[PDB]
Amino acid sequence: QFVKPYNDDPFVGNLATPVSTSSFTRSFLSNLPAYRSGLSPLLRGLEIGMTHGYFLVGPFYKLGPLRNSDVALISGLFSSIGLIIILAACLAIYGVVSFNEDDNTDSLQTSRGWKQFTSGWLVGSIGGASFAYILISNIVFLQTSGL
Amino acid sequence: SHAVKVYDTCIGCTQCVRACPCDVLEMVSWDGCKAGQIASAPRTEDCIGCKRCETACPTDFLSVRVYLGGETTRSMGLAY
Amino acid sequence: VAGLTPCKDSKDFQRRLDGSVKKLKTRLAKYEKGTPPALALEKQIERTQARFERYGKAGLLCGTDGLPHLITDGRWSHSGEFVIPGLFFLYIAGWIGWVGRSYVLFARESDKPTEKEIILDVPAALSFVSTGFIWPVSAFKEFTSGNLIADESEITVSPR
Amino acid sequence: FEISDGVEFDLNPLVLAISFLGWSLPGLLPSNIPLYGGKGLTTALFAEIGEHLQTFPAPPPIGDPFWVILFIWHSGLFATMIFGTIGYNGYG
Amino acid sequence: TLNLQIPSPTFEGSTGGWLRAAEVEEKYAITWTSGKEQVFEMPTGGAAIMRKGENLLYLARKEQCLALGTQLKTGFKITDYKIYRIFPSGEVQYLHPKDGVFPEKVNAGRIGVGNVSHSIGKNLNPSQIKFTNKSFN
Amino acid sequence: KVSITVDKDPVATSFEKWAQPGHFSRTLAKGPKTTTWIWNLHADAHDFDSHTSSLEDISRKIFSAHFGQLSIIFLWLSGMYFHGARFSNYSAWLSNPTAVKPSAQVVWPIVGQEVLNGDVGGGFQGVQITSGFFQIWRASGITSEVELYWCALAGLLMSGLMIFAGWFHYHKAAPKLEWFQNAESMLNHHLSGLLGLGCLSWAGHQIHVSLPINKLLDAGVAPQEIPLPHEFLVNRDLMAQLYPSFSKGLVPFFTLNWSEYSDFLTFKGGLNPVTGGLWLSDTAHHHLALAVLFIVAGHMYRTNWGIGHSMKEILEAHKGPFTGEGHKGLYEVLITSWHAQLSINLAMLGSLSIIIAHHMYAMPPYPYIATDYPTQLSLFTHHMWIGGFCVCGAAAHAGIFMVRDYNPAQNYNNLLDRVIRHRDAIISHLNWICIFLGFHSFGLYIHNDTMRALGRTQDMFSDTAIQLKPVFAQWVQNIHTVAPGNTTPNALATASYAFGGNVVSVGNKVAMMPISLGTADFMVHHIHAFTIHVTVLILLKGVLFSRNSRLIPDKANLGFRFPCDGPGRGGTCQSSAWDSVFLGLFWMYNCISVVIFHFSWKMQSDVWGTVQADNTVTHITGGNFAQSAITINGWLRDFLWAQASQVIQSYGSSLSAYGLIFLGAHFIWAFSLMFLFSGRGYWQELIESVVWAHNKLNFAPAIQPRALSITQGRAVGLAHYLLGGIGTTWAFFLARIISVG
Amino acid sequence: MDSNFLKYLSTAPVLLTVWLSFTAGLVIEANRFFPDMLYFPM
Ligand code: CLA
Ligand code: CLA
Ligand code: CLA
Ligand SMILES: CC1=CCCC(C)(C)[C@H]1/C=C/C(C)=C/C=C/C(C)=C/C=C/C=C(C)/C=C/C=C(C)/C=C/C1=C(C)CCCC1(C)C
Ligand SMILES: CC1=C(C/C=C(\C)CCC[C@H](C)CCC[C@H](C)CCCC(C)C)C(=O)c2ccccc2C1=O
Ligand code: SF4
Repeated sequence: QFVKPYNDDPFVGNLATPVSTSSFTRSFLSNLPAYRSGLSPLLRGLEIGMTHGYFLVGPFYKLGPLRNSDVALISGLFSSIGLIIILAACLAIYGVVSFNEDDNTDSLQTSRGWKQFTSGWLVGSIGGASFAYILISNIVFLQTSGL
Repeated sequence: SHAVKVYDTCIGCTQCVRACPCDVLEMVSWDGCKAGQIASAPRTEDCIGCKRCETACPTDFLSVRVYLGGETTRSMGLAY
Repeated sequence: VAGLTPCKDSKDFQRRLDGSVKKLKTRLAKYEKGTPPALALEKQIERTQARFERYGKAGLLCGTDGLPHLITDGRWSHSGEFVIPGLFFLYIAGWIGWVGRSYVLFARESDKPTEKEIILDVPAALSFVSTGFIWPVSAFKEFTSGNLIADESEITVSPR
Repeated sequence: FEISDGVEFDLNPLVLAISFLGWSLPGLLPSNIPLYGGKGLTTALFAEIGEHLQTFPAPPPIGDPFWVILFIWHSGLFATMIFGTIGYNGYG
Repeated sequence: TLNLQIPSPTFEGSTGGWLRAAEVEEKYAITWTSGKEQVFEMPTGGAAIMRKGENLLYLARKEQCLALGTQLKTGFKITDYKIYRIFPSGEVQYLHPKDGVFPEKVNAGRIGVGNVSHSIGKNLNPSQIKFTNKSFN
Repeated sequence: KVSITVDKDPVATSFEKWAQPGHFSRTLAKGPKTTTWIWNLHADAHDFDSHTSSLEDISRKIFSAHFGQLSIIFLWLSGMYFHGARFSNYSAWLSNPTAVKPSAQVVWPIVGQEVLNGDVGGGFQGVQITSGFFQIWRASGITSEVELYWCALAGLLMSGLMIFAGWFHYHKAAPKLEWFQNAESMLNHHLSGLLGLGCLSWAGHQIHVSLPINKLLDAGVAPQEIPLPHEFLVNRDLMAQLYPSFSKGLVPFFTLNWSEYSDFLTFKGGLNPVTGGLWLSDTAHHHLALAVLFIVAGHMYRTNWGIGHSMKEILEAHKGPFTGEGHKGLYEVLITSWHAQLSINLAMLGSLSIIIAHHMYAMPPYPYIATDYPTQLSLFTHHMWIGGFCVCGAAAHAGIFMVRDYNPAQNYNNLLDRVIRHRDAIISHLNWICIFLGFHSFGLYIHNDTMRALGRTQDMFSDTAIQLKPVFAQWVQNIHTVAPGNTTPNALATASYAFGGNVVSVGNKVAMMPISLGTADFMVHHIHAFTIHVTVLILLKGVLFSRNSRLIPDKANLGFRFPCDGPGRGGTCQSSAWDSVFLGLFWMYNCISVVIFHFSWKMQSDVWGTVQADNTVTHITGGNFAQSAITINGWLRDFLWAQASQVIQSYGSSLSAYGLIFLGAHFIWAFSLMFLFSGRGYWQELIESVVWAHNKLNFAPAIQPRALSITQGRAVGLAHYLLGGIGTTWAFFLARIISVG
Repeated sequence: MDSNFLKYLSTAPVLLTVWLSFTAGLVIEANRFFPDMLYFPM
């Protein structure tokens, strides 16, 4: 009753299940930046990087080698920036290797689309890491986790 | 792809053709054996290399041999 | 004497004997006299003493560690250490091999050799077992009559 | 609301309310055991919530009856919620 | 030729079906006529119900198609199964009963491919075919 | 209708087929053209499903094989009882259980092996035993070698009865398939009769024999002075002295005035202070309650009189929107396939063995078993191993059912079909969780090792550093500690003192004390989870992909146990459900080895020990576990290197046998790698050369020598691997614990 | 005795077990009556 063939195609390697094809799942996925409609590949990358650097700052800040030091937050931000640069390099090499120069009009599956996406991701990631750094440095709650 | 070859020791038993999970081997006409038929490998690009043909062969060393060569999607049996 | 000292006059050997006997006596001190444990430990002590005395009188050579060493070079003064035991082995092993080969041929010339090999014909097997006592002359007779070694052209071989 | 590709699901919150009441009202059954105090499961849970809200930032200590009461009450509540959804959607 | 309007054996769906490689490279199909509605085993996993009449099925591998065909031939007594290969261009090809008759029985018209005029013992040595274009046959 | 129907004289008892090996199989009856026939004979000896297509014949064979197994087990028990009666120091152990080491085996003085007859105690020297039979007998109330002789006689008589029953029910009166396919009747009778009446009879025995005898023994009365069980049975006054409620009679029972029996039927909990084991008065009530429960449970199913259930109806009624047809067809599957039943029963039996190991150490049930540390360790590890093997066998027979007895026509859109149809999701998710657990459980140990080796000891995952506290387990322990009087009001003590409480000490030695969980315990528990999950991954992946996969669409045709499908498709080695069982057995060995090592170290470091006059307990290793068990170096040094001293310095002692077995098990484990790392072609070519050597002397076997099949080589490698590893651990554990306990 | 039972006794594993048990007994009794013989006495 609840589990059915995917797209009414019994022979595709997929099943239509509540987790996979429910109304909430479809709405959530279609509203995420990777799928939302209208966003340029640059804006998708901007939102995703903003979201990702923000949470990247935390683990380094609270569990890095210099976590019991005065410079724990700055060290965490600088490690976040390093990891962001590494991942931006990963994105760039993936884009140059996977997508050939044919122009499909910035669909995020093109050379230009992926270049814009990785540029936006780098910018947004660095910005989000900086924003998290500012908030942690200025708010005691975030420095103590509520202690 | 893999190179499948047949030799004159073939007796036309056809078990090599019947054992192939793909359709790589077929029986053709011949005069060198009592059965009057010999195995042939026209669709060698579909061969996977399982050597089931080799297993289903009754002649002292095989009349059919599979030499594993370059690998492709079909040879590797990759459904993805 | 070759490079070592006789074991009958070695302080190390005597010390090892004393240590073994003292261990056994310490184990015995905690058991009532005449009880099975006491009798067993006393018999162990007697066996240890007899073994050490016999090793001493055997002419065995003992090193600094206090343990007998074997001179397996061919010296006739130490034949009993490796050569005569080795001769006894070779005798028994050739017996076994000769009778096994004879039974293999016997089963080869049967109606069902495989059946004769999994379910044996123990009368014939015992016959061959008995035959095995003159295997050296029998084996040499087979060799000279040419029934032992097969020709190079009659043995299967892989291609080069 | 579609629970799957094309299957609709009501998702009635009155089922949730009914299951909550069905588990909680029996939970009022008092017991004089130290864990409950003298009260029932639901009342003990409310009392613990208030007591540990009065001391807000310090979690109920390990060994406090709060954790056991919470676990038992929520196990029963979830069981009743599953059963009530089953009844409303299959036997409804 | 292949008719893409043949119904399918009312399968309930599985995760063993074809994937993006089927849409990108190659997608095989098998068509067969059934005298009644039986239950058969999908080569990908699970049970399916074949229809009374013509049934068309899509798979990712020729081996899967031929395994299904062998199941039909042996388990059931269906031997009119035809196998095709479809490219994204839509260029359906015909493969299994290539000459309308199964390869296990000789048929006039076939040309021997890959046949050698000696036993395996007559193959040349790699030393003899080294730095040359000769073949070990 | 549930009724009895048998065939009379179906098979004639004759030795004709004893001389025809392979008679059961058509391919083997022909004869041994090669040595592979010899191995096939044994590999297919008990595969009754491949000998014939007759379910009736298979069921009859299984019934008679079960009778033979029961006869063998009864012979085993009679042997143990007879050895206890004749070659044991049981009387001395009864006189002073805390001073003399139990022993029931004696070796002959042939080549100096008499050293193995160590000074166990009580004027007796033999081989110390770690099976707990002495404690079993003490709990049962045995106080003489005469009673043990009678026990051995009863065991021998039952073995004879069982063998006769097997022969009779194969050759004289063989029940039919209709008789066999009575699931309702077979469960009613098992539950009520077998289990319920067994625990009822054991409760009666405990109430009339074990309880007073053990009461006097704990009071200190001599075993010779204690009266006899029939004296207790017939002298209600004598029993009314020890348990004053027997003067009341059975009127309280039949009037439901059950409180009158509180003296000998009590919910007390804890451990007997004198013996260190569970209260036998608690065990009697436990078994009586179990008898009531089982006899009630055995009245659930319909046999002949309308009242009852039908499992077919229950299963077919249980279905939901996520499962389509639900449990439809499972009743037919389980009453038509022995392999499905074997898989279920093996899985449950193995899990039961594991549960039994856990519960039998935290709540020592027998008198003077808790302070017999060798017995506790040996029993725990033994039952853990049996459980692991049973689970792997359950996987194997699930695969065998899937390949052989699975029919898609009868399984359409039911639970089995739906599992097969989404097997990819299950295996992918289990793969991800296995990788995640492996990382976050073993990379923690690697991190700790690296930090300790770099001197950053403050960056480790330790109680003195970043902490991983099992707060949930500690919370459960607190609950169980406080339950007596609060959530179990009528229980005087906690179920186990491991959860918390006071130390139980017998003979100035800890019987059971609280077990504290910290960071090391958190890590080792998550490693247990990792290993279990990986084992499940291997076994379940094999079972689900037994019939077909994207790689081999026709695998059921190849079978349940085939070597490969050739070097094609990139290589299809070990693709069958048999090879899945093979790898999963390797991983079960890994899992159980880690579990038993955890038990050994934790119990020697934080539970077991000697209690001083100060009331303080010094443990065997002394808290090594908390700060050493957090690094692989800590395990290598403080557990393996440290505790292997007892076994490697055992030469010249009564544990010299343990040292020799240590070395031999190492040898066998290494010898397995020859089969595991190698292939058949090399050995067949070597055999070709050896056969040339034999032919040069005009002789060679008519049964052509052949290298082991690929599957047989894998099986030999696995068997030797498991034997060597388990034997190494066996010698190590027994030597260490017998030296320090 | 039944000829089939005798053939079953003649089967390879039974004969191997009996023969090797006999050989083990021979060696064991030799070591029991003449123990600790590390050498041929000369
Ligand atoms: C108690 C001590 C002891 C024990 C337990 C063993 C055990 C063994 N020995 Mg023996 N051996 C011993 C003492 C011992 N040996 C001594 C003291 C010597 C020195 C003489 C030898 C010399 C010896 C040899 C030379 C050989 C063995 C072999 C063996 C193994 C196989 C035997 C066999 O299959 O027989 C059953 C018999 C047969 C299968 C028939 C064929 C093989 C025998 C040995 C032929 C005998 C006659 C032949 C003409 C001798 C020519 C020897 C020359 C080429 C050097 C077996 C593990 C064999 C081995 O390891 O093979 C790989 C082997 O060839 N042993
Ligand atoms: C071949 C495997 C094997 C071997 C060699 C042993 C060996 C041993 N077991 Mg056993 N055991 C095994 C498998 C095995 N077990 C399995 C698979 C289980 C799980 C069912 C058990 C459960 C078990 C228990 C619970 C106990 C032993 C004990 C023992 C030791 C004493 C032997 C004895 O006579 O106990 C006699 C056994 C008893 C007096 C206790 C019986 C109580 C159980 C609960 C009865 C269950 C019976 C029932 C019909 C089984 C089916 C249940 C199912 C339908 C759910 C000995 C080391 C005893 C021990 O450790 O003593 C110190 C012990 O108490 N074992
Ligand atoms: C209730 C228990 C039970 C039962 C009734 C069966 C029944 C069966 N199993 Mg088994 N199985 C079990 C438990 C059980 N299994 C367990 C626990 C496992 C996990 C290891 C397996 C794993 C398993 C597999 C993987 C397979 C079977 C197969 C079979 C079938 C044929 C077995 C055969 O011919 O053996 C005959 C007996 C032997 C071959 C002897 C094997 C013993 C080895 C060599 C080790 C013995 C060592 C011993 C303990 C001594 C060590 C000490 C040393 C010093 C000597 C049969 C239906 C086979 C099947 O169905 O194939 C189609 C099959 O492939 N089983
Ligand atoms: C799934 C689930 C279950 C239980 C409940 C629960 C809530 C936990 C839920 C999970 C929730 C989760 C995982 C939430 C995670 C939220 C995250 C990661 C939020 C991230 C927010 C990011 C933010 C603001 C970033 C702000 C960045 C800014 C301005 C950057 C500004 C800048 C940029 C981009 C470039 C130039 C410089 C400048 C101007 C500074
Ligand atoms: C060593 C080895 C061999 C050669 C080993 C063979 C042929 C075993 C033959 C051993 C004899 C016949 C057994 C009898 C002697 C033993 C000492 C007794 C113990 C065995 C019984 C208990 C069964 C293989 O054939 C092989 C095949 C496939 C993978 C790995 C291997 C492999 O590793
Ligand atoms: S099997 Fe070998 S012989 Fe028989 S047909 Fe195929 S090739 Fe010719």
